[PDB]
Amino acid sequence: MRAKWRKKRMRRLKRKRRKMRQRSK
Amino acid sequence: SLGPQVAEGENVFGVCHIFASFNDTFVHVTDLSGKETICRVTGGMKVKADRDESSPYAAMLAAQDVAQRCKELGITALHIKLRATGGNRTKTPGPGAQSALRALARSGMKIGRIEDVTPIPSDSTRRKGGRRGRRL
Amino acid sequence: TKKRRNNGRAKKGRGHVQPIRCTNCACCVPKDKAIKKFVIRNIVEAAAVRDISEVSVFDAYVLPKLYVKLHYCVSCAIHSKVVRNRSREARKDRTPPP
Amino acid sequence: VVDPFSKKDWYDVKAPAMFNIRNIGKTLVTRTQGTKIASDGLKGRVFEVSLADLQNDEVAFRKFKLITEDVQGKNCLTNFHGMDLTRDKMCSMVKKWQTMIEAHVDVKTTDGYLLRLFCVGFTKKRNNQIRKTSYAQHQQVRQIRKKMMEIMTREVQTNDLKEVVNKLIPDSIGKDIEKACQSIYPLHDVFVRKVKMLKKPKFELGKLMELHG
Amino acid sequence: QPIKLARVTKVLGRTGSQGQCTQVRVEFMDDTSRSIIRNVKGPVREGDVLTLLESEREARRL
RNA sequence: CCCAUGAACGAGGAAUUCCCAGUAAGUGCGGGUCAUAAGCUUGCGUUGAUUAAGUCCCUGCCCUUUGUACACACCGCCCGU
RNA sequence: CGCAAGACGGACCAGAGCGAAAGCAUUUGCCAAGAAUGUUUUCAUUAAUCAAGAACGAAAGUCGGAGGUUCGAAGACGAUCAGAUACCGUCGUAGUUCCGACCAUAAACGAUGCCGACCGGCGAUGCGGCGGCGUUAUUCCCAUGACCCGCCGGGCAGCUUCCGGGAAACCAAAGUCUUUGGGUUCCGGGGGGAGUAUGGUUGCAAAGCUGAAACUUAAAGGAAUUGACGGAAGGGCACCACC
Repeated sequence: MRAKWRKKRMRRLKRKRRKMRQRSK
Repeated sequence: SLGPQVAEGENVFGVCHIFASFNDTFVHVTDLSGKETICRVTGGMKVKADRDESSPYAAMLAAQDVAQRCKELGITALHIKLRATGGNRTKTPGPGAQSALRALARSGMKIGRIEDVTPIPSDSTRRKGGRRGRRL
Repeated sequence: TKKRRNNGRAKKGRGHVQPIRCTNCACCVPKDKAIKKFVIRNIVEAAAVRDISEVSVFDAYVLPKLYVKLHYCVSCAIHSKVVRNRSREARKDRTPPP
Repeated sequence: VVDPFSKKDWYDVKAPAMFNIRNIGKTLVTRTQGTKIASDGLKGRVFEVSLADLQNDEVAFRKFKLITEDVQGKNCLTNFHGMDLTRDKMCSMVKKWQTMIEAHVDVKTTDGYLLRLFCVGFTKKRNNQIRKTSYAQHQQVRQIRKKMMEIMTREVQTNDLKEVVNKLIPDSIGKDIEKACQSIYPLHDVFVRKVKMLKKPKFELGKLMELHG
Repeated sequence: QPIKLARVTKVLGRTGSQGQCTQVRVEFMDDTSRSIIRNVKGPVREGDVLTLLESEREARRL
């Protein structure tokens, strides 16, 4: 796992967490 | 198809625009102008095979066919304007350049003045292929 | 480990130079980084100068030359055997080969 | 089912009286077959003529663009359309470890010809010089360029086409710049590298027949 | 073009992909002061005569 | 051993082996095995050439410089769903 | 042959210059700015580094216009392959260009904070000044340029060395360090978890800055050496290689 694509997967995973936390607000 | 000039002394000059790319070779005789073309042959006209359109043999056959059609209309000599692909792309003439020029020298024609007329930019547009280039 | 002291390029007080496009590929190479040749070359090699001299209209015609400046990326240059890997002592020789 | 080169007449090409060697070559045209006229479709052909072909004994690297301004009959009479340099020579001049200096001048002659002269110049490594670099200061370069621009306006604005072309056949402009700029920076390979035609006046046949004796 | 004879004055090296061709300095025994370098198959020694079916090629040196 | 029967095979596809002088190949004869015994092997003569005196192209091997996250060592190491 | 539009400024172009950095390359003009040198000019400690706070900040990305030449994420298609949502090729939207606002990150690197002193040598080079035989241009000499020979200061660097340092590679700084203290800011504390969760804050958004713990693990790593290997370069050898 290249450290750039690790950082890209952790951003997408965060971006899905901010998408799913928003739906209770 | 008669240049009505005198028997011996005077030569009927033309000019052949030799355009040698890496994947085709053109031999294109015109008048002193260039605006009136006499004969044109490429490499792909002579060879029934797409890979060797630029091959020196294709350019030899081309130049021989031109120099035959050129001697018919009464053109004795040729100036040469050698060309490479140029622009943002490669400025080296392809492998058909020296074969085509040698060929029409051997095929009876007389050689005037030679020069490169390749489209060399001051600075052109962004060249094809990416940042990282043509990977292979 | 730092292999080259200059870092394989020739900027010391810039921080940026303009990218050239490698002639072989289209790779963008810093100008200072690129391996540059200046090829002067006779339009005909050896076999065709024999023929032109005889089939020339003119009196002892000097043949014209074809002035290219080739810019290579490090990968293209090594593959096409323009430059070449050297021993760590012999790397430091900036003299061009004869 | 028909040879198209059987419909062509080979018309001869004449250079104006400011050149020693007269005729350049021949150029085939179609015969007046319908609406299109030979002479009208023949009146815009540009001949790239090496100066060694055009003058008796001069340098070969200089080229002259010559348009067929009018046709009398079996004679394409030509007029000046631009000096150029063979890129063989132009590239040969440009070498490293010296300053290349250029100057363009959008200028007009006495008659209604508008030219765009391009000068070029290269700083000279002196006879006793040990230093490799051989460069000029930026103010030295633009003093040279200001001189180039002054000298080319001086030698075009006062005289007509025929006289400026007789100054272009030698290096009368190029050698005068090379003389004048010695006090600034001694530069050696000093030529006018290109002249470009921008405006011509309305065509007078009496003007062209004065160009042809 | 005629079929001419040339004498081997010096056998330079052994060229060819498998080293299968002697590269040879040939002297034209017709025009006795014209000499070219030329590739030759089979065993060649100095001072044996080659039959050239053309005398206008010239090989590229080692 | 005798008589009789008288099959394929008309010079061998891709691929591939061995060999440079008394050599290759042809040709037989000994030795080993052997109660019975050579289409094998190991020796011996006999007859006796073509080609080559070269190269790193292919196949291997060995160098020198280089790169390496390999070290029972590239059949190595190793990454993610 | 012309014409148009939009990009970009080849060659000259350099271990050259300038800029705090990002960065900066056609000509000419205007606008302010700047280092360095020169100074028997002036003020006379006005300084150095810096929480908070502030300016600038490659590319990509965002919002509104203007433009759209080339190139080209996404996309469609043709190839290769077992597959090939790759590499190759033909097209090709966003973008790439300009203006106005965001964005605040890069292997933003010299992976090397800034100011000051001291400690070998040598040849260069850039800028400014100083001195000196001689060639050369303005010819009509002056003084200015072009060279040549040195000196000084500041600059990008270079070579060499048992200064000395360092795990070593290497470094005139990464030296003057157990013989340890010139000033000062930021910052690290085994590897993961993780630049994650969570709270705050900035942003239109993308995302930025700040930022843990539970848990897990005996190594992860740095430099160098020897081997082995390579689809890297070169050299050599063999009819168990070739010709």
